[PDB]
Amino acid sequence: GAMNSSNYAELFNNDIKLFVDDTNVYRVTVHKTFEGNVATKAINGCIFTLNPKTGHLFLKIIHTSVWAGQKRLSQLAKWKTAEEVSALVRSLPKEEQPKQIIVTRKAMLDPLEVHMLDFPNIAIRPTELRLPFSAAMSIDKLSDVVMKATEPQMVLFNIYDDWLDRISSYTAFSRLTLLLRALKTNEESAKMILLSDPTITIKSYHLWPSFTDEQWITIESQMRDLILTEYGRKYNV
Amino acid sequence: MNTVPFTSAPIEVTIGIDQYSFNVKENQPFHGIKDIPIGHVHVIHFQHADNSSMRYGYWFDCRMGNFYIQYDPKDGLYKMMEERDGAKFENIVHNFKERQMMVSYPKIDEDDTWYNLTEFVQMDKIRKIVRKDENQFSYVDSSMTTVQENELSDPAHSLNYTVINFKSREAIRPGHEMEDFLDKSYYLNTVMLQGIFKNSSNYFGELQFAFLNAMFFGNYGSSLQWHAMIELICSSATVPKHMLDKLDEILYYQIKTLPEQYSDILLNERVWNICLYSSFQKNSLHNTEKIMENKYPELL
Ligand SMILES: CCN(CC)C(=O)c1ccc(B(O)O)cc1
Repeated sequence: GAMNSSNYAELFNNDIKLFVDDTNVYRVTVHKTFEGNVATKAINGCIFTLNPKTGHLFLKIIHTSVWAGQKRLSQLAKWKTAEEVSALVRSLPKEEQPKQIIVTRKAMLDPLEVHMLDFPNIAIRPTELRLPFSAAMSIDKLSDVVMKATEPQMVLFNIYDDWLDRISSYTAFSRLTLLLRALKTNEESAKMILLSDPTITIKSYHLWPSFTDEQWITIESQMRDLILTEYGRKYNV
Repeated sequence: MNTVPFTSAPIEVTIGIDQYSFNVKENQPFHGIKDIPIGHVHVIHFQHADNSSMRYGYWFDCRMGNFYIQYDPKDGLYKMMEERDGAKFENIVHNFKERQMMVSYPKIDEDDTWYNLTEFVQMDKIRKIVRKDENQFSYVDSSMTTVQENELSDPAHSLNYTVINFKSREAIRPGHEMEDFLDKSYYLNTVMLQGIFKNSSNYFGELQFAFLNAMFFGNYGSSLQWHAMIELICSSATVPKHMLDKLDEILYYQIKTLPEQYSDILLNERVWNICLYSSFQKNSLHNTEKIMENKYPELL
């Protein structure tokens, strides 16, 4: 059924699965027209597809040309997401097809179910977890590839870099979600924390700096402090 | 006018004939129903006084044979049988009539209700939904499941309604997923009407039969089918103008006939609010919307 805190370790078993987040597929800036009305201008977006066990991020880049002459774009964006996820499953061999796809927003259930009718054995599930994947566009190299794209494209990032060599995927996912929650809550401060020290330098192939085990403990603590700080600022606590 | 004689009435029972009903007391001198209008299918149905479990009954057309009812004390129910000896049958009926042992089908001359509820229902099509080929009449009861329900248990005893499933490969063309899911016109017009039913009359006949089995037997799967067939039309942007006007009339008479006190179990709030207020046809069912808003405004 749905995915929540009780069956949480299922995310890290050996049944291949992906998280699909559509919150950055259809992105707009709102502005005033010369006549004083309001209009939107689309900008490039992306589909965030993550294998939580391996850390691979299969980012589809959604180029603004896909919206040209279309209506009801917020609704279309859900069906375009489902179409692209189905097409990635279709491309893969039988032994790489995911046994489950977990959508971060319930509005994706029917579009994905309908596009995946050919795959009755793949479970399409919602989640009770509030995951901060919308902040993926705060990771500089992901935002750069999306905004520079001149055409549709799907680009591989490794959101756990080489962490799996040293930690389990349960721990890696916890670290990712803490980093993304912090970037969502106060992006400037989170990036300040991540980059303050110019000597542990985020390597050319990396998103996340090459922190030692001890430095990650310190970073993770500083991110918790940022989240707690912002919570206090928000609610006057 | 035709007759369905009863051998006897050994157990106390509420007997329905189409939209009418009456009580028969244990061993009361009751020998059946006369003056049944020729030209329509009919249903004669039963609910035992001592065990309201199992409503059951029989769909029949008096033009297709001479039918009577006889209680079976072994299987414990009133059974429909056909009499092949026509002279015997006429002779029995005439005696019961002369002794005034029969209730009269109480049709008011002004009243077209039964016609309006069965306009498209034909005995030949009932016998394809209800499979028992050795009889000319069809038994239905409150517990019989539909073929679709059995996909989700005896098949000889199923209601073989046409399966409707909005998230099925039959409903959705590869490459037209959003289009076909948000606008059911393909499923309705090409798959169902051209492909399976052939015409809108056969579609409406199954819809009307499903409603009547839901109402008269409390058959849950029939209620599901009735709502599915309504939603399929209302959720299609492209429906022939004559189908919409006829659907409005069909539904009007169904809502008009429904017992007010069964409204809570026979009407799906989601389906009706979607159909009347959100669907493509939200403005095409004026008569139905008017009776629904005046009779069942709670549901909405
Ligand atoms: C569903 C997309 N794919 C295929 C690219 C995966 O999720 C995947 C499957 C298996 C491995 B593995 O080496 O165990 C890594 C990644």
